[PDB]
Amino acid sequence: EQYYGTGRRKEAVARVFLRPGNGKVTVNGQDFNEYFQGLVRAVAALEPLRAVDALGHFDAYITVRGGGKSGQIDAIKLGIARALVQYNPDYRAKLKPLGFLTRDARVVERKKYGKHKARRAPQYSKR
Amino acid sequence: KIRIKLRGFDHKTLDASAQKIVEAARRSGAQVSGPIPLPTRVRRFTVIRGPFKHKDSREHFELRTHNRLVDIINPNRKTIEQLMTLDLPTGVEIEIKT
Amino acid sequence: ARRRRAEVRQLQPDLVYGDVLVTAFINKIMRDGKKNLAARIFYDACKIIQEKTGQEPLKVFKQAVENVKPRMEVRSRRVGGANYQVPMEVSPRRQQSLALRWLVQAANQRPERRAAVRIAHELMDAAEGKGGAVKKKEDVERMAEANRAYAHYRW
Amino acid sequence: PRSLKKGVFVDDHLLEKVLELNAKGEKRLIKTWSRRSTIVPEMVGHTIAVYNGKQHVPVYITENMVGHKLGEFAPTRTYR
Amino acid sequence: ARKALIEKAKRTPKFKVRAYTRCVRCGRARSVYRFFGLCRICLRELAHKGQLPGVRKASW
Amino acid sequence: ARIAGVEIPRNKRVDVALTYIYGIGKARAKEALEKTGINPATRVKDLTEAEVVRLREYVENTWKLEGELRAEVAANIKRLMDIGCYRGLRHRRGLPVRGQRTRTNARTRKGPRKTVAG
Amino acid sequence: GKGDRRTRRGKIWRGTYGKYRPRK
RNA sequence: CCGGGCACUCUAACGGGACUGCCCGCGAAAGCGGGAGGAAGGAGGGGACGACGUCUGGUCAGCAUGGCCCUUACGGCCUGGGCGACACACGUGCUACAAUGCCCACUACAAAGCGAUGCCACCCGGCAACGGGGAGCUAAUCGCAAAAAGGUGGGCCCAGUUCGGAUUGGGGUCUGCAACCCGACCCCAUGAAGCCGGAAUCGCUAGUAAUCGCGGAUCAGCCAUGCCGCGGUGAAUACG
Ligand SMILES: [Mg+2]
Ligand SMILES: [Mg+2]
Ligand SMILES: [Mg+2]
Ligand SMILES: [Mg+2]
Ligand SMILES: [Mg+2]
Ligand SMILES: [Mg+2]
Ligand SMILES: [Mg+2]
Ligand SMILES: [Mg+2]
Ligand SMILES: [Mg+2]
Ligand SMILES: [Mg+2]
Ligand SMILES: [Mg+2]
Ligand SMILES: [Mg+2]
Ligand SMILES: [Mg+2]
Ligand SMILES: [Mg+2]
Ligand SMILES: [Mg+2]
Ligand SMILES: [Mg+2]
Ligand SMILES: [Mg+2]
Ligand SMILES: [Mg+2]
Ligand SMILES: [Mg+2]
Ligand SMILES: [Mg+2]
Ligand SMILES: [Mg+2]
Ligand SMILES: [Mg+2]
Ligand SMILES: [Mg+2]
Ligand SMILES: [Mg+2]
Ligand SMILES: [Mg+2]
Ligand SMILES: [Mg+2]
Ligand SMILES: [Mg+2]
Ligand SMILES: [Mg+2]
Ligand SMILES: [Mg+2]
Ligand SMILES: [Mg+2]
Ligand SMILES: [Mg+2]
Ligand SMILES: [Mg+2]
Ligand SMILES: [Mg+2]
Ligand SMILES: [Mg+2]
Ligand SMILES: [Mg+2]
Ligand SMILES: [Mg+2]
Ligand SMILES: [Zn+2]
Repeated sequence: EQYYGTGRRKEAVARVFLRPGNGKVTVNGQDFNEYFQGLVRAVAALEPLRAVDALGHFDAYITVRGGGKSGQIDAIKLGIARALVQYNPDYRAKLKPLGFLTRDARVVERKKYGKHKARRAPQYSKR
Repeated sequence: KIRIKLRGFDHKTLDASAQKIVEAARRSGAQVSGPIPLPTRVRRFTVIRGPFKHKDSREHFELRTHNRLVDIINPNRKTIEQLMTLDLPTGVEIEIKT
Repeated sequence: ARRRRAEVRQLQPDLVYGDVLVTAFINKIMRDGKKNLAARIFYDACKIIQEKTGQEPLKVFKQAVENVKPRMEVRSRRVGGANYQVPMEVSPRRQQSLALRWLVQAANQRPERRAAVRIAHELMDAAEGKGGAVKKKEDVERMAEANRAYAHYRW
Repeated sequence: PRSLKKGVFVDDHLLEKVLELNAKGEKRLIKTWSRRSTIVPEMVGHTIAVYNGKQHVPVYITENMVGHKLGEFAPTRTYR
Repeated sequence: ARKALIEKAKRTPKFKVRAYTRCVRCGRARSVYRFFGLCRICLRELAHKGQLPGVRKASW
Repeated sequence: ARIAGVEIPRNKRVDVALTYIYGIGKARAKEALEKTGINPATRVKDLTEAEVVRLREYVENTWKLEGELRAEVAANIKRLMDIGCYRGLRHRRGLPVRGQRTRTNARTRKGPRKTVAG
Repeated sequence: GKGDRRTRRGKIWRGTYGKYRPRK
């Protein structure tokens, strides 16, 4: 009836509710392409479905909040891959070589005193 | 409507103060809402490490105020019975609104 | 890299062509971390190359990149006082970065007003054996085979 | 670009001093340490010694200079 | 600093704008945090000592 | 097309072309194009003379302009120069006026560098 | 750029408001 | 938004989780190479943490302090001025020289903090800074608030310009006893240099550099482009 996964990337979450249907995707009460589409990378979020040829099987209702839109796209990608395995756990063996079910642990590195932005060192003269 | 606002710099003091309050109100009142945790207000102070510069050596400290909510629903007496003065914790601080 | 071999970064396959060389070329177009703008340049430049020419932009992009790959180049090496320009082969990895960097640099030296126009026109001229990038390549292979007298300092 | 917006500020030190000098006719030089104050029409024709921080400098006050402050005419720095 | 310069405490300042912070412990003039009423140097000495409740070492 | 005292912008958008007048910036041209009811986007060459005369009418005597302005400004200097004003002193020696620092970076007001020995 | 105060971006760079950058 | 619920996001307290534990190969061992499983692997990423000592390093001007000097004065009060001087020189930065750009309208996605006479929704006046009125909030409930780059639409068409925002004239707002020296802010007009910088030299190895905004400490105000934090987008390259 319905399948779900959380998905997270770089201070951003996107609840993915997968439901069998025509193949139309809703995000925050808007079309998938009324939220994105001006952003080239947008189609990456749906790469889990293309790997298993699940395009036309499911609809998707998504709630994304937090971060910026590009991390929102990666967070969708994970939530879509997570729900996709809860549907069929045999989809792990196919989804895993691509790494769609891997969380991306890279987050903004904290600024450090004595530098300018956490690595960039103030420039000096010596003379 | 009985709001109980717990605040303190030590998170162990609040939980030691909140859990004691539910154990008194659960013997009398309805199913209490529970020790719901509110977000922390974190004041930071960055300070240059020595006197008389070495500007680029600062160490900073933080002081955190943790918050909790209680919300006993329909308490009448045997709730307020154990609730007059029985609490141990010192650094805790409690407010009540109706 | 003093300790290790400094493994190569593996880039994401392209969203459109599924090719990693595209993304790598897109990244050289990017400035100040605006990858969305840099992609729209390249892809709108693929419309230009595919309309003004009845060919497939993917194959022209590769055929252009190939003609800018240098087979040799010169480096310096300190020997007995002042150093020397020493000719030696180019790693297949370095032929990647040099050809790509040159194409982007050449195209922005171009007269054309808009960016995607310059990319497409450069790629076309480069794939035909002319244009600014192939000059930097034919001029480098001229350094070698000129300093060919120092082919014994190979290192 | 200069702004006091209303109640154009003048110190009470010389204000009561200058308006009383008018009832008795124009007086001679005047001691002033308050350059905070502006200039008002009823000063024109007098002379006022403003302070530099070091010295008292006589300032003939004229029609054209009503809008300004004392000390605009008593400069502080000494260069060349 | 100077004892006579701790006239801030007695302010009656004759103008509100002449009130300044004046770290209480060491009599510091310059850098006085307003929440502890202490200077940055006194603040650091009292923090390490443990006489400021709830003030830990910041780390993240 | 002559709008102010002799002033001929041409071939560009009218609003941007009025900027070529002395006492007119973007703010005043956008205002004249408004109160005279003229499309700002039209090329100067395409301007109706009936609109051109309406523009001249407004602009010429609404604000003081090219010749008078320069004179008024210049007379507004002499005035605070002929009085002993401090502001007028800084105008005499050719130094910044708004209370900037001169120990460095006076270059725009100070006639770029003239170096000495050390 | 960010230096022109009577441009919008030069207003947000100074954190101010006015004719060239209203509030609402 | 109400009814209602805690599943989810989240908030903030306790735990689980990774150990070269498992497979192959090498090895005497410690370990190294590779593979599966796993959110994560060989120190997963970032902090706090800096040994015996060195430089007679820095600070008696934060504080403490030995000794030496001053005591109608080196002390004390005040008003005013100075710490802002300018023929020059260096350091550190900001804003730029533009079309991968600028401007205008419309529209979308953050994290971290601050606020009781303070943050100030909202309404009226004002082109505006701001003023009047006034709601809410002892604040996951109200407010600062708008994130900006971004996206869609339009304008500019390679020009000292619709680039650039110095300088200067003029009008005004606010703080403050008081803006002359010497404040920030708004509006009009002015619209300089600068068309990617000689010798030389600086930073960074991955959410890094680059770029984009946001907040805070001190503070009535502010010369903060500084400092300390926050998140958005997000590279190149390392043979050796
Ligand atoms: Mg950043
Ligand atoms: Mg962090
Ligand atoms: Mg520094
Ligand atoms: Mg410092
Ligand atoms: Mg250190
Ligand atoms: Mg030598
Ligand atoms: Mg040599
Ligand atoms: Mg040489
Ligand atoms: Mg040589
Ligand atoms: Mg002392
Ligand atoms: Mg003060
Ligand atoms: Mg004391
Ligand atoms: Mg501009
Ligand atoms: Mg680690
Ligand atoms: Mg560690
Ligand atoms: Mg660790
Ligand atoms: Mg010494
Ligand atoms: Mg020492
Ligand atoms: Mg002490
Ligand atoms: Mg100084
Ligand atoms: Mg001199
Ligand atoms: Mg001299
Ligand atoms: Mg609002
Ligand atoms: Mg209005
Ligand atoms: Mg709440
Ligand atoms: Mg709420
Ligand atoms: Mg609450
Ligand atoms: Mg556009
Ligand atoms: Mg020039
Ligand atoms: Mg211009
Ligand atoms: Mg140009
Ligand atoms: Mg390193
Ligand atoms: Mg402030
Ligand atoms: Mg200044
Ligand atoms: Mg600031
Ligand atoms: Mg700021
Ligand atoms: Zn102190």
